Amino acid sequence: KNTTSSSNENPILRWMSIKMNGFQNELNELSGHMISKIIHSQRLILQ
Amino acid sequence: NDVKKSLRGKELQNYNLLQDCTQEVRQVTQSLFRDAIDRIIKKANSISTIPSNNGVTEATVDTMSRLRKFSEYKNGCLGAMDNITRENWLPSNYKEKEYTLQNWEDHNVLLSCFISDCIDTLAVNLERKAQIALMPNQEPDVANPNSSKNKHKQRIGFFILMNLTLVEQIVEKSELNLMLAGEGHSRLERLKKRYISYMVSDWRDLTANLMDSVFIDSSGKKSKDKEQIKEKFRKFNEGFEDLVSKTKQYKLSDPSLKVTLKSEIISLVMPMYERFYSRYKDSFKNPRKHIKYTPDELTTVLNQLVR
Amino acid sequence: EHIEKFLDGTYQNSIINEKRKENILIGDSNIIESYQKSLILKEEQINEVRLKGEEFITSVSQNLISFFTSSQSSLPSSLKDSTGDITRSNKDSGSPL
Repeated sequence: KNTTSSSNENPILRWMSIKMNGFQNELNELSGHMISKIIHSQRLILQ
Repeated sequence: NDVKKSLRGKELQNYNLLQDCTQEVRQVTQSLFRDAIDRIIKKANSISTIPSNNGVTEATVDTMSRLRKFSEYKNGCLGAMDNITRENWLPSNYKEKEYTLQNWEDHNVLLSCFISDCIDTLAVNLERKAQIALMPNQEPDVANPNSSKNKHKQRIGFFILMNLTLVEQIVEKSELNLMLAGEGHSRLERLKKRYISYMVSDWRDLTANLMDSVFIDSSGKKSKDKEQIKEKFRKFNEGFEDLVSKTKQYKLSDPSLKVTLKSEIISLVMPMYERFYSRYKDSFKNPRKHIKYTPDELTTVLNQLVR
Repeated sequence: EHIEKFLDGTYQNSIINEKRKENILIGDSNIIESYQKSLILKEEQINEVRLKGEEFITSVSQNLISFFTSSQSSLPSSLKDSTGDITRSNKDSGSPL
């Protein structure tokens, strides 16, 4: 139309871009703590 | 108003006829106010079903924007409140328990009196329509949180309190806002607390037969009848998660209603489980396998029952 | 919670917002292409499909902490799910992690 949308995809880019923030943030956080934990595994097993 | 006030201490002789055709324009107020109440009756009873997502019939929108058409004739409303009864807008076979109303002094009395009585008429007619439309074979019994009849006190409660959500969210910025001071706020509060208590009803069943389940086995010993342990505590968990389950059907709109129903039902439940949990938490090495919640975690459940 | 609470989640009360007429004034001329109806033709299933995106991504996320790392250093186990070497005994490690 566009609209793009009908709130609910513009305002569910409040979902979609922010579900992309839950996803990109999820990879961010798991990336962080996983990276530092494995860093504390070469610390914790090797070192 | 301008002419009967105009300048006095003088001969004024059509003033009687001013009071007579002005007595007919207070039959235009009077007829417009019995028209207001009967307007609520017929214009409300127009609809027959609670809505799809159970919202608000826009006959109520008509009723409140109808009231803001009663708003900005304000000073003519003030003089228009002259010398006329509460029963000059009443279908006389009513009861006053229908009306959250608890003087005869000025027109500011009949201001909040009259308009808040009109929203009481909105309450009784909407309430009646729900009482019909859910149990279509029964007598509509009204204003009754202690009803032994309704099965939809939560549902009717959220319906009606969305209607009042509308009503105070037009008295939000109205002149009625600045008109109906003092009592009429508290009239609206009692109006709320009815349907609030409808949404506390089966929680009062849970607490009711919980502490009754304390009462009937308050006779003998410690619970070697461990069917009483898992009776009170299991069935308490059963009805508790039933109530949390049917709490999920409704999602509130006033934040102060969230605070209201929240702290109401917290204050309903908690001390029972405090003295009762803490009374009977001495029965196993794992009460866990019989008794589930703390008051801490149950409190937390209630505090995220209200997202 | 809110995003599920807009699908059926009224989203008609939002239509009731301007369908208070914004009175005053008198109209009541609400001709919004109402609204965001919406989504019942599979875009609701696109929404729940995205939610499967989320809980799925958490499922593979913490499911990466199922291997310990399979017993041992597969430590950089960032990707991906395989290799069920089932030497369950012993410590070093069922741990994960």
